[PDB]
This record gives sequence, C-alpha cells and structure tokens, in this order.
Amino acid sequence: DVVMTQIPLSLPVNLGDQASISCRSSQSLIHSNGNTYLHWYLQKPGQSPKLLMYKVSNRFYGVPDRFSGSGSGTDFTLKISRVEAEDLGIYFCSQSSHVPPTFGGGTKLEIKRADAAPTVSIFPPSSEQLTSGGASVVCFLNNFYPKDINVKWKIDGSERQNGVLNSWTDQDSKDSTYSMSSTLTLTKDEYERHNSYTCEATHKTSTSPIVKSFNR
Amino acid sequence: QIQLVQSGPELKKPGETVKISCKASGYAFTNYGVNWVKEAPGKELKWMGWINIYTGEPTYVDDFKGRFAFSLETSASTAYLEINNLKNEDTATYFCTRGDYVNWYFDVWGAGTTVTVSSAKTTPPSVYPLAPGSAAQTNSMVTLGCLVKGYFPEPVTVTWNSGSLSSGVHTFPAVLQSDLYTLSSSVTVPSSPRPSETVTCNVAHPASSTKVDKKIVPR
Repeated sequence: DVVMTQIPLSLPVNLGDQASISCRSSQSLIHSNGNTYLHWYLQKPGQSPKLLMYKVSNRFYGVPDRFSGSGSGTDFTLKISRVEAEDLGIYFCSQSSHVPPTFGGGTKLEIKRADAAPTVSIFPPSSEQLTSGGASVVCFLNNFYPKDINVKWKIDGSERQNGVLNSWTDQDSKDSTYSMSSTLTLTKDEYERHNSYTCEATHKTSTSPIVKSFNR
Repeated sequence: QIQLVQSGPELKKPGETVKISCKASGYAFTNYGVNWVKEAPGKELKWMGWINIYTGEPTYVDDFKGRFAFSLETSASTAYLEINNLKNEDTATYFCTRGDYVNWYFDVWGAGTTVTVSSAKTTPPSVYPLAPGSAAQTNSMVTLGCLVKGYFPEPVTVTWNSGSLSSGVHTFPAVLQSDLYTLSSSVTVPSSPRPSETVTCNVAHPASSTKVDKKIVPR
C-alpha cells in the first residue's frame, strides 16, 4: 500500500498566521497518464471529510482563496495563508494515483497558547465505593498547555503502572488549554494496606515535577 | 442537497451481522462509484473497497474479504455494506462516499454510520463523589468531581447544579475498563461557595432509564 505520512501531528497556529501542513509519499504519485492524484481532505470535529484540494493544486468548489496547494513526485505541501476560526480541524492528504487509495495520518490545526502549568488535584476512594470494595484514586490535571504531560503514580514511594486509565479533553475553546484526568483503580483490600498515594506530573512549565498527595 | 444518506448507529454482539445502507439522491447514481471508507479509533482512515454501479462489480481491498459484502438495490438507488461474524474489532464508523471516475476523489461523503460491537449488557452507572481530602487550597478555587463508573452503553450526560455551573466544568471522555465505560466531570468553583453552598452533580444514563444526583459534601 502507498504509505502516506504527514507531519506534524499537531500544528499550533495563531489565527492570523499562515500555516503549512506537509505530506509525503512512499512511491510516487505521477501516474502512467502523466497525472498526480494527491488530494486533501479537512475533517471538522464530529463531522465527515470535505474535499479541499484535488490533484495537488486545484482547489475545490467553494473552498476559499487561502488554500494554495503544492509539491510534486513525493513531497506535497498544503498552505493555508491567513488561518481563520472556520478552517480549524484535522487535515488528511490522500492518494488515488495507485490502488488501494490510501490516506495520510492527518494533522490537527490548533490554537497557540501562552504556556500554562497544570493545576493538579488528587482525590481519595469515596466511602461508598469502598463499601463495595474497589478503590479508584483520581487526579485531575486541569487547564494546562502543551498537551504533552507525564503523570506517574508514586503509590507508596515505589511507582505503579497497572490500573492507570487516562482520558484527555480536547482543546477547550474558551482558553485553549487541555485538561487530562488519571484514575488508578484498586481492590479495596489493596488500598487498605498502603499509605502514601501520589499522583505526579512531569510537564514543561516546571523543571520540578508537580506533585500532590494524600497519605492514607 | 445532493447527498448520500446513511443509517443510524447499530449496537451488536460479537457474532451477529449488519447491513448498513447509503441512499443517494440528487445525482445520477450510476455515473459515479460508491466507495466504502472505515474510520477506526486512532487508526488510519482505512479504505475498504468500491462498487461499480454500471457493471455491479465490487472490489475489496484484500483486508476486508471473507466477511464484508458490498451490494446494491439500484432500482431503489441505495448501496449497502454487510458485515457478518461481527467481532469487536469492527467497532468504527463506516462512511460511504461518491467516488468520481475522471479525477478519482471522493467529493460527497455520507454522514457515517457508527457500529459498536460489544457484549456488555446494559448497566446503569455507579456515580461516586470526589471531595478534596483536607488538601487546603492553593489559591481560591476548590475543585470537586463525580466518578461515573461501570456503565454500558454510552451516552451519559453529566451536569452540575442542573446546568448552572458550566464554565469550570470539564467532563472527560469515557474509557473502557473491562467492557464497561468510566467517565469523570470536574467543577471548579470559588472557595467561598463550597462547602458554604451546595454543589451537586447530575448524571443521567438514558439507556437504562436512570438519573442520580450526588451532593459533594466534605471530606
């Protein structure tokens, strides 16, 4: 299959800016009829793809004048010119020069934010949960930026890796930060028999990790 | 409104079968190919196969042979995809899309049909409250949360004080944890409100006809 890869996975942009997603082909896309079937879809959150660009540089009906298209052979590039609220989403690059037509991994267009460190909070096993014998501990890492963040569970001093279940909000549209939440599940019993419980976050804005804890 | 319209989402058990439909209106059905595209969670947009309305002949990317079956009720102008021996890995959104013959792009896309395949039975959620264990505040806001766990199927709605705390609320996307879902909202209020002022959390799970309210009260 013609592996299509496109980088970067995210592209922090300022509305105002120009941007440029780039994309690349394992084999070439110059077809026996001398033609290149590289196309560009844009998929807005919770929706279906919309064609933007076909055959490298030809815009599609409706899609506006900021969407210059380019590249050749094996490296094609899409450049939005003054980004807008309207064109934020996942950009997929696709090839139909060969068969089966394959799709590029996508690139998220995101808003650029002044860094923010996570306000983290740890929460212990509720009584009610304990009275049926399971103990989820929970740590909310809220309103941070960038999305890169590393929460570990220091569980009595010695770290643990099983039962962690992370979930992640997408960019909050009011303040462009991300928020993540980690629940470490436990058997009530197990819980019963260990003291310190420390949720902890490695994230740019502190060369120290951020650590919050409760002793059992 | 020239468009491909697709069926609603199904929920099946590993082992039954689905016939997804795609009725095209507004264009000469037979002048375009119908292609099938599969979006799996965080896996590539994966092309499945294509059906030619002129001949009537499908082509399947190798991958989807065996169990996936394209077909067509051209009299009624509706493409169909059918999957049998359904198996957990077939959970995804199937999109159908107007394949063009000149230019080979896909210009009209259908809305997509999510197929979920699981063997949980419907389960109402347990919603535990999370109150801060004496961890006395950093600044001036205090942050509480509800742990909605053990449910199937999605959706679960979570509001705080029946819609009246919304800025400050972050709900996190459901995750499997042995066949069932787990979710968590968090509200961040001023510290003059809690515990001086009731903060309660409202999860409704429509699929089991359940709604609970928990009041976060200190620990």
